[PDB]
This record gives sequence, structure tokens and C-alpha cells, in this order.
Amino acid sequence: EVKLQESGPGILQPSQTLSLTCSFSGFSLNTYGMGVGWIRQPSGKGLEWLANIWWTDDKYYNSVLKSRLTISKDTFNNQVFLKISSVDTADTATYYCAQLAYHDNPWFAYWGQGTLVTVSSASTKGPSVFPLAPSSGTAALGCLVKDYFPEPVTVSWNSGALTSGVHTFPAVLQSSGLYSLSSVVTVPSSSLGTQTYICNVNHKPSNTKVDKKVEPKSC
Amino acid sequence: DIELSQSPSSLAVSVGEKVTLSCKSSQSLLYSNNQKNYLAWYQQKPGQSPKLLIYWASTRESGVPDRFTGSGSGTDFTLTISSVKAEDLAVYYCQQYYNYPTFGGGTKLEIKRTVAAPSVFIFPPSDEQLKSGTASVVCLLNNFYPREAKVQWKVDNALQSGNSQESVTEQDSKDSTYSLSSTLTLSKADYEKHKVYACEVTHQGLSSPVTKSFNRGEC
Amino acid sequence: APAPAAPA
Ligand SMILES: [Cl-]
Repeated sequence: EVKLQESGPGILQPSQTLSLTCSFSGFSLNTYGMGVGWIRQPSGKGLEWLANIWWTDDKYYNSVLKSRLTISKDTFNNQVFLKISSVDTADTATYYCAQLAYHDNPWFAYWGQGTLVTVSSASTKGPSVFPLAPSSGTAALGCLVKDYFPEPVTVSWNSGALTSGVHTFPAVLQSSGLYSLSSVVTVPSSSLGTQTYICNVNHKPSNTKVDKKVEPKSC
Repeated sequence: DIELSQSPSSLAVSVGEKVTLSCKSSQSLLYSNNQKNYLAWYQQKPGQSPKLLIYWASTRESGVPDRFTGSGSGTDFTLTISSVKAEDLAVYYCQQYYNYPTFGGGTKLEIKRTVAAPSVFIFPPSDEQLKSGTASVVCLLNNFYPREAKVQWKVDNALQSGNSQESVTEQDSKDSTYSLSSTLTLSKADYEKHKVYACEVTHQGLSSPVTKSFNRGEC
Repeated sequence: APAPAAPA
């Protein structure tokens, strides 16, 4: 099976050089007809192709961005790199790497999860995590994830064991210039006594990993 | 390069119905010397990476159900979805690889479903957060349709203005409802000095507006 | 004619 993982800075400053890594298994740029593409997507906007590199080490660039792009691979042909020089606010986007279609076909067969890249001079800040305690048929509980920069935070419940009824809201930028969101889950009232509800909150850029037990409050 | 133009920009369709997504090309994608059309279609579900549906305009990627059909030739292409499932909620993109890849702006497929009234929950600030000298009151509107909802904050029965932010989810990929968070931001001082905190929800599936409220300190 | 982002 094919697997791609993007790696990126999370945040870098205007004018700095963006450096992205695509690490892949299940295929190689040793093999004939194999290649890797880069595609980006601003929040709520569409897809822009950036560059392709193939087993031949042939490099094809977006004509508009050409002069700012560099794409390469290593000798092991297990990793592909993309540089973008002199980044500006408009380069803020989600960046995907993709396996190019088997036997020299320039559509995108399998995509990686994508890494979010924010172009900002503001400093990284880790989230505070706060329980939203269930009130005492259906109950609601959750975690307020507050005062972090930049995007994103990842929220899971019970290390991924709990997914049904989970709602993780889009971040909103507060007047402070820091993002805040809540992750909420709806459960049976009859489960509040027994089932454990832990929110797992990961903020890569600040190396923050908080787990919060949410339990009915004490009067 | 080649420009792709997708219409309509957004589709609202009931489950079981048939939709036709158009992709117009600024140059013909039909190569005379192989009689192939150099167009691919992708599906991006909310939260996910784009996934390949169609290549060569009309060939299904393996695993893609028969109800997705790619069609057209030259400058005019269609993706037909013959009986829309709720899981089909996504942005659908066309991409040409006749020249250097370009994408259309995408068509957002939304699910038209029956009215569902929100379930409304309110959460006091955690004691943990009150230590930090700031207070966040959270109101949850859960699993409702349509998206349009009015949320009003009352502190000691006085209407609040300019101190709340809302965040809405994408349409659910399962039951096709939305959820909404309204967060009231107060100083720990302002919160501690007032008593009654009320969230008032107006949505069209409710005979009258629903209010959820608590008094600071009480149970 | 095709000029793809791909070797001849
Ligand atoms: Cl986020």
C-alpha cells in the first residue's frame, strides 16, 4: 500500500524559504514511470499545482511560481523536497505531496494528509485546554482549546477510540491574534457515571500534548 | 496555461437524486493522435485530502462506485452522480494534464435534507480557566438543519453585543446536519460580578426560541 | 498537442 507524509515548518516568517519534505513508502523513484507532485490549498479556496519530479530527475514547475520553486529527491529516492523562496502571506496554505499516476501519467493517484503552513512574524504559543463539564436522554461535554498560534491543533477523544457524535469546530482568531476552538461530543446521560472521556490535544509547532479528563462537576 | 471553469459553483441536492457537474476548458483536451481526453476528477470530503475518481475523462479509478460517471470531450466535460448518497458531500475538482496541471475552482455538493431543530447546551467557565483571569461561556447548537440560526447572549437578563464569536461545522458526512458554537468572552472580574448566564437560540425547527441558562455558583 | 508535466 502507498503512504505519503508531508513534513513542514508549521510557521515561518515573511521572506524566509519554505522547505517541505515528502516521505513515501510502497513505491520508489528508483522504479520506471514513478514521480511525486506538490499541490497547495488556501483555507476554503481550491487547488494549485506547484511542481513534479520523476525517476529521470526531470523537474516541471508552475510557470507563475517557477522562479521561486526548487524540487529535488535524495539518492535513496524515498524522499522528495520542495523549496519556495521569499514567502509572503499568499503562500499560507495546506501543502500536499502526491504519487503521480503509474507509468508516466501526470494526474495525482494518491495524496498525503497535507501539512498547514502559516506565513507570519508572530511567535508560536501552545494551547491552554479546559474541560466543558456535562450538565447535571443526551448529554454534551467537551474541551475548550484556547490561546494558541499558529493553526493547527489536532483533537481526538479517548486516543481515537471515541469518534461518533464528536464535533471539532473550526478555529476562530480572537482579538489577541490567538486561535481558540472547542471539541464537543454528545453521549447518553446514562453513560456519565461509567464511561471515561479524555480529550487528546496536540499542537505540533509548540510541541504541546495535553490530555484532559472531562467529568461531571463537583458542587 | 489552460484554464478550467466549473459550474455550478455550489449544488444543493436531496439523497437519491441525480446531479451533473460541468468542467469547461479554455483549450481542447482531446489529442487527435491517441483520441484521449486529458482530464481527471477528484473528490475532497470535509477534513480529507483529494481522492482520485476519474482519469482520461471517462475511466473510473478502481474502488470508485459505478454511480460516478465521467463524460464529455474537447472543451466540455461532466461528472454525473446518479443517486447522491449523504457521504458524497464534498468539493469536486476537475484537472487537465494536457499541459502543466491546472484545476477548476471546484463544485461544492451540499445535501438538502429535512428540518432538524438544534439540541442546545450551555457550559460555565471551568475553575481551571477562572485561575487564568479570563472566562469563556460556551453555547452548543447540535445536529440541526438548515445552517441559519440566531444565538443571543444575556448576562443578568441584559442582551450582550460585540463579545461573542460563533464557529459552524461543515455539513456532517453521515446525517447531513450542522453544529454551531457561540463563545462569550468576559474578564474573570465581569463574570464573577454577574450571576445569570443565558443562551437564546432561534432556529426554524423550534415552535419558540429555546433558552439554556445557569447561575454562577449554583447546581 | 500535449506538453504534460511528465517526461516524453
Ligand atoms: Cl486549528
